[PDB]
Amino acid sequence: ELDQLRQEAEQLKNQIRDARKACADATLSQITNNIDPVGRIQMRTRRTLRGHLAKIYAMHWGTDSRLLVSASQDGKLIIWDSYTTNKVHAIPLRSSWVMTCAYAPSGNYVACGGLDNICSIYNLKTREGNVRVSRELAGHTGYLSCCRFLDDNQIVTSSGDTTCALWDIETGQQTTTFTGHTGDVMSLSLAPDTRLFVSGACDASAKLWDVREGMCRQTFTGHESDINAICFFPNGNAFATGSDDATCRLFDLRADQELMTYSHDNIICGITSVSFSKSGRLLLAGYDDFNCNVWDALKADRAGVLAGHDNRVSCLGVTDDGMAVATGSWDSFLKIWNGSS
Amino acid sequence: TEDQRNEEKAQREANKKIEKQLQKDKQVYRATHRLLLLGAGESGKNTIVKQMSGIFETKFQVDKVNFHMFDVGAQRDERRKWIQCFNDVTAIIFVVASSQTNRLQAALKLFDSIWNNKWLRDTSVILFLNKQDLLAEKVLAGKSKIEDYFPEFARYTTPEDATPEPGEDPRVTRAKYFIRDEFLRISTASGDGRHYCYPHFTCAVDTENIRRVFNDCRDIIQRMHLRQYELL
Amino acid sequence: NEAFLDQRLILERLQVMYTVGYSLSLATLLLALLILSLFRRLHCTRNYIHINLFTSFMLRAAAILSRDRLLPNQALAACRTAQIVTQYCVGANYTWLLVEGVYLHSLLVLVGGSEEGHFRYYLLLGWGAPALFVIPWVIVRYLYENTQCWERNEVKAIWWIIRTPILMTILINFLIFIRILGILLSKLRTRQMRCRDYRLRLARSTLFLVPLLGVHEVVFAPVTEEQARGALRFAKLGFEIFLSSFQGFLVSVLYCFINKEVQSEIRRGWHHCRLRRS
Amino acid sequence: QVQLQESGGGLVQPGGSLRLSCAASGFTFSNYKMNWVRQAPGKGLEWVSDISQSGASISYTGSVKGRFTISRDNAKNTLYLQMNSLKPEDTAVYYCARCPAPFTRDCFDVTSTTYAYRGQGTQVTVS
Amino acid sequence: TASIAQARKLVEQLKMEANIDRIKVSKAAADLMAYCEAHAKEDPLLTPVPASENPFR
Repeated sequence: ELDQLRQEAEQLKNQIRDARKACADATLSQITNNIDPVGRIQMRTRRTLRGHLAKIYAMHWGTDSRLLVSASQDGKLIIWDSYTTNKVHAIPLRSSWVMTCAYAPSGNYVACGGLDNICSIYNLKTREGNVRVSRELAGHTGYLSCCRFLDDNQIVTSSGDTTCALWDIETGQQTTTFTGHTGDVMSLSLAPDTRLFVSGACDASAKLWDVREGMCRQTFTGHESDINAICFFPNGNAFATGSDDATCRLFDLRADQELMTYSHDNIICGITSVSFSKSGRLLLAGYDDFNCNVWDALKADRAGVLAGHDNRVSCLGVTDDGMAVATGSWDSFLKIWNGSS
Repeated sequence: TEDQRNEEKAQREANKKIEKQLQKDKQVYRATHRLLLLGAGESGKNTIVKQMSGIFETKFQVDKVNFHMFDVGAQRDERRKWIQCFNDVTAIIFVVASSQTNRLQAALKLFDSIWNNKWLRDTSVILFLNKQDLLAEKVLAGKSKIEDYFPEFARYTTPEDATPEPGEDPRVTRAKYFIRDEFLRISTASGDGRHYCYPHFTCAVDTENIRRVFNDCRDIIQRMHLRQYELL
Repeated sequence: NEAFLDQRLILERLQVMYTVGYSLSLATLLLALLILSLFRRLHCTRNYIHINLFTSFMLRAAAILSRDRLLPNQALAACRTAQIVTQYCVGANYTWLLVEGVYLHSLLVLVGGSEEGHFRYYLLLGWGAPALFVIPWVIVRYLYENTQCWERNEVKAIWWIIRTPILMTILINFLIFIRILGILLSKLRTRQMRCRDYRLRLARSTLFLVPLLGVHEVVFAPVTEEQARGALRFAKLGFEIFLSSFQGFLVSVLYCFINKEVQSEIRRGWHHCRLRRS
Repeated sequence: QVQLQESGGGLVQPGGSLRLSCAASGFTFSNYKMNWVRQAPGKGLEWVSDISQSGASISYTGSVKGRFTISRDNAKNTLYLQMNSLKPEDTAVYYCARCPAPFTRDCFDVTSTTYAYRGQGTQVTVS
Repeated sequence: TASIAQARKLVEQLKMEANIDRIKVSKAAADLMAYCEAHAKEDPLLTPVPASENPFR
């Protein structure tokens, strides 16, 4: 009985492969050959944020692209001011182990989660001027990998167990669950329109979910190892995925297959974080070889290198405005990079 | 303007207060000691926690030294992703049942993965080999477990340096030292990093495991400091 | 005579080697200060103690050179001030070595706490004990038996008043480093690695206790003008000065330069600068 | 994507011979440490063998040393297990797992109920 | 057994994802290039903004 099901699944997979091969008409690298190279990208560190006293796993930028919140294993959640280097808030966490944080689009709430298997939400705007846990979200079985505010009232959380959930803060109960993954759901990135989001798991595959209905639409099995980072292209019709192969790969939703690979021979370490520039021409990608890299998103030529971190680069962010690029690391230092002419 | 000056002054005052709090908490953070109690299945973790929803904490302090013991309870079996979270701890208390399938081989394959992880290679490991009595009656009962689950037990002799048992069975002490030697050969095969292993034989349920942990942590800290001063 | 020309030549050679050794000490010490105060990735109590030790060495190796250069009223006042500064800094060098030993022993032995707030006490001791042990000597030498600016101590009560605290501090350093070497020997014998690992103990002991052996330097600091008759006379005369210059140099080098963290950081900085330039 | 599919297996008398092969068609074979895993009908998963990136460091689970031989061929992207002198205790389901990351001598989660880079079953029975 | 349910869920997922239709990769690449060139001017990282209005100067 199971043999028939396995044969059917195999022949659907073969049909999908044949359809993708037939749809494969040209190559983005071939098309982009006749375009002017980006050139040398010189960016120097403008600010160093040196308040944390333990390694940083997460940072996030505000919508205004001025405030950034950073989390560390020492049970602190410090909210910086990038321009003046001052610290605005410092929230002592109940659990020392937090692997993620998220700054709400409204600027009112901040999320945080980790090995406690719960997501804590702090409302920064209080009458007494003190930050306190507004809500505790429990129901995930494994650790909490990533959490992104889809709104001020609903947050998507990707947990260690093979399950993503869409919550509702005003009531605290899950609204929709996203089952179908096989391994740890390491990362998660929302679409620009908050209509879709991709989740990169540890089974070397990525899915595309729609929050309103709640089922996967497409799958992208291009990689060959754990997927640690994921990021939508600014168009909202493509995304890049970092894995432990040291290769970023640009996928396309409409084409439903890869576009072009960002591998390099000199790179052996795994990819930890991935982000795009505002225009989508650049592709910053933090590595485990202590150095962040800048790629030409259309030609896969290394434009520049963001060397300067003592330990591995765990988190990488590009401002919504697009000016600066913050890179946290495991040496407990945040650095705000920028370019000058 | 004057308003922006007032805003900047308020921001500097808030920064000063937050920095004061951070400095005050830094001493506590640097004073406390973090341990990750990582047992390979049901090997005595319950009784070890007795004598001293995702993760657990047991704040026990000994000789004005504060200790954190983290027990990973509700996490999945997939350990390769959240174990990088614990490369800043001082030591990894590892618990092995020395008695479904062969548990000792699973313990060894977890131990060498922990040893050879590129982020955990700077972290020391402390071994507790529980179920000493269980191994004792298993050996005395003529049960074919070790002599056929490890073919190399036949050509093994108890080392001449260590024999502290008062009246225990020589076969039992040979089994104990064989298991300890297996873990020690795993530990000593690779000297890639700057970490050490402290194997212990947890037999009595008395308040001696806490003393062993305290002495091991003292040794770990002393080695780390002497290495940082390039003396060791 | 030919022999007398030989002593003249060897005295000239040892004097120029003395000057060269102090110049090298200044060069290496300034290198260390620039590295430690510019690199900024190494700012802890350990490196702060290292910086204070090296600036005490600044004081000593500059005051002694200035006094020797100005050695023959402006001249009398200059000589007196240079000699007072020299006494204060030769006290401060050993006091700061003692501060380092005390810090390492406390960091290695005291259980729990791991405090970093005693740097004020360490700094006060290091830069104040020599002042407290020098001011009575300068006051008594100004009030009684006031020589021109300085002279070899004609009274044991004048030699002791400035040498006794030095001997006390160096004895405490001997005891503390014996305790630290005992701990290190226990650590080495716990593993029983190899004979090279065993001899590493004696190597570290010697290379960290040479500044303790500086006692011979400070005891025979005031060298004469004319050397008496004999071979061991000029042999030692070269010996203490060569070992003192080498002592400043070896402190400067094998006290901070052999640090793996600073070596890795300077390699990282050089590689990053090379990549940025190219 | 990885698509690890094994061959061989079946019925054999005790003391007989059998050969198991592994087919990998989704990654670079020469970068990953490939190891075999077997699961008894009633017991849990049990690590049985492994092989290094090049084929230098080879280990066995005990009670199978000598009678089991593992070798890899990077040219054809195939992993083998030459297994000999079987006993009824050898009856199990054999899986051809793969360590999650390349160029790492450690790989954590291979003997787990829900691994992602291991193949399907390969029935082996002895009677 | 759970194997039957897992296989049925997997088959249903692949069927409902195969029901969709793709778009030419050449067209997708052309659209990506068009977006990149249209928004190239307003890229503070691609073209270094003069330090007069740079917030992080």
